[PDB]
Amino acid sequence: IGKHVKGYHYIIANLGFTDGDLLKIQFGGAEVSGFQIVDYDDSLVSKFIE
Amino acid sequence: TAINVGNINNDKKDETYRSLFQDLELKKERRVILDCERDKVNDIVDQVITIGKHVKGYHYIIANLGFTDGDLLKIQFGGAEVSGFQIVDYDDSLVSKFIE
Repeated sequence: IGKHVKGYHYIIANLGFTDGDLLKIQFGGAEVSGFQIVDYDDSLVSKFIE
Repeated sequence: TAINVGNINNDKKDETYRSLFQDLELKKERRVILDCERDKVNDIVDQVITIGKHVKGYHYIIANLGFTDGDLLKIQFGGAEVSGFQIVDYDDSLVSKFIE
């Protein structure tokens, strides 16, 4: 429908922000916020991901 | 406002396309002609959706003899009007016998 351009603002209320496929509304223009509990920045996680 | 869209590679495709429409944003362009082969139509149209240039306001013209031959349902409900050309008429009774 096209409601994701500059103007809209969405919140994903779950602990898996990077889990969902987000690139689809990455370039749309709207801002998107969310939450993450599995931080891919902590060094222990990188050892697990590898 | 004629832009040569032909000479582009496949690994720097998403970068040049957004830069093209941010060049078509200088004029505040709402009316575009595409004039491309059907394979390149959907690659443009796909990027058109991801940057968000298909809402109420825009209007495009697909300059090729196959308007229904490519996928159109994706930009169907965005709001923008889309024009094009069709030579293979699917209402003729000679084609319907060929299609069945």
